[PDB]
Amino acid sequence: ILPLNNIQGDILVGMKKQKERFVFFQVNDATSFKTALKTYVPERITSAAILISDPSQQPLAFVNLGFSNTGLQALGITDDLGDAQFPDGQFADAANLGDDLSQWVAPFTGTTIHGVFLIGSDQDDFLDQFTDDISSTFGSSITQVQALSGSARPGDQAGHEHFGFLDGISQPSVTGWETTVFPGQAVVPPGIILTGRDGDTGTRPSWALDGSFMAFRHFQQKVPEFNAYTLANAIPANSAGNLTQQEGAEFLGARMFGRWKSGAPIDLAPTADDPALGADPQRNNNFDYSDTLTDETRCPFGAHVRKTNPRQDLGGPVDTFHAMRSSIPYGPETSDAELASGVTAQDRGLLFVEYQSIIGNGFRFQQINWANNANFPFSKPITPGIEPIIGQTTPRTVGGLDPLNQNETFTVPLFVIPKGGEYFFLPSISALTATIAA
Ligand code: HEM
Ligand SMILES: *[C@@H]1O[C@H](CO)[C@@H](O)[C@H](O)[C@H]1NC(C)=O
Ligand SMILES: COc1cccc(OC)c1O
Ligand SMILES: COc1cccc(OC)c1O
Repeated sequence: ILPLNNIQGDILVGMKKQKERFVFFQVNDATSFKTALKTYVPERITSAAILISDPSQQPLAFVNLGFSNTGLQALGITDDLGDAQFPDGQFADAANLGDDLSQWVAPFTGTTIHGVFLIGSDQDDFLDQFTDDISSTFGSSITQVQALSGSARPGDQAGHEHFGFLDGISQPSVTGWETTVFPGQAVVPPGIILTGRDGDTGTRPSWALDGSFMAFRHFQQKVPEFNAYTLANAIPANSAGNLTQQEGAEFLGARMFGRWKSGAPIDLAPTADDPALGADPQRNNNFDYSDTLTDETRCPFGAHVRKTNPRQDLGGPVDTFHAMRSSIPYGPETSDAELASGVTAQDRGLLFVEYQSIIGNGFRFQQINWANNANFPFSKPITPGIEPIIGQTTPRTVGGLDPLNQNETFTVPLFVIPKGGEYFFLPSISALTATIAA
């Protein structure tokens, strides 16, 4: 049984708050930081247990805390955590991910960042109150080098990311606790997500039990450009009949993602949106590509969700490459004038968060081995190509987007720009005080 009171809640349950702030910091004084941390943790650090408690018993803000390798070093915590990528940091790994390094910005361009406080709350003012509480408690023991703040989109776009698609539908379920499991949801041993638990194969210090590694990515999105691209390349028809340009553009977007904007998976709804299905957690994940392993009519081989979770393209259930996501959009809505121009005029995007016990098996495997690999999934009659949303290999050519002309290739401009990121370790709540602050 997992000790839910000891696991940082964003890892297992997800904050699911309307607003979130990532406060990136450096440690200035290890001794002063450690005593501040011992004060802070029992008061503010939110467990999985709290996140599944009655909302009345919940605090106004949830706080979680992760450390980079240099943060652990600054604190004299020098035990090897057993991950191949964590020690060097993400900037050193960015070229491997396919990133254009010229688009990276401070303070991510190095290993200056020692950690991140994640604050989830209902309003920006509450984020400010909890940020000020960090300032008051830690004082000059830290320097806040950057804060990145996000917000759920308004109205019926709540839960949707900036291109318009419902995000946060498909997550693995870990064994070791009692929770609801939906049809089609992968059930994995807890060590796929939690370091030191069954299923983890990395060599972990005992104090690393029930922690997890976060891959953080700051993505800027080019929404008018995406919209204009789908209009310019609108699919003329599908199996059900001819499409108006607007229908064909919406369909092309769905083909790129593998889901309609509503969340309806195209493997179940291959020709038209089914918003009732999109909003149905009991059915919106109940598919595995077994009905489309050797053709692309129902779903392209290279659609976002199929690349990042290949399901039956792997030949059966595989524990190893599942990961939890707790991303949040940021920035203003895209104006009518922006969409008309087809050109981005404001900074908006995704503060992307993915948790796994082995960075190389979760985020990094999904990115490099799968999304960036034109020849993945394997053994297909048409080359899948590069995942159109986040695949980084050039040329960004993907096949099969038009179900009636599957050999047609699309060369897709990059609409998602990495601006920085880092690899963090989130310890257990007890480890925060018993180890990190010792
Ligand atoms: C701005 C960039 C991105 C956007 C807009 C985006 C959007 C989405 C959307 C709309 C979904 C479908 C709903 C869901 O299952 O949650 C999804 C699923 C998913 N995405 Fe992304 N994503 C982005 C980047 C990434 C990256 C960089 C990765 C990992 C390398 C990733 C991994 C996944 C995974 C694992 C799923 C669930 C797949 C499944 O289990 O079927 N995404 N994403
Ligand atoms: C469908 O679209 C084609 C052009 O792509 C057109 O020739 C045809 O008349 C349309 N309608 C039907 C019912 O086939
Ligand atoms: C329906 O869900 C699945 C089926 C088969 C394999 C999966 O992950 C590799 C998976 O997530
Ligand atoms: C019928 O399915 C196929 C036919 C020809 C080649 C294939 O992959 C190499 C394939 O999967």
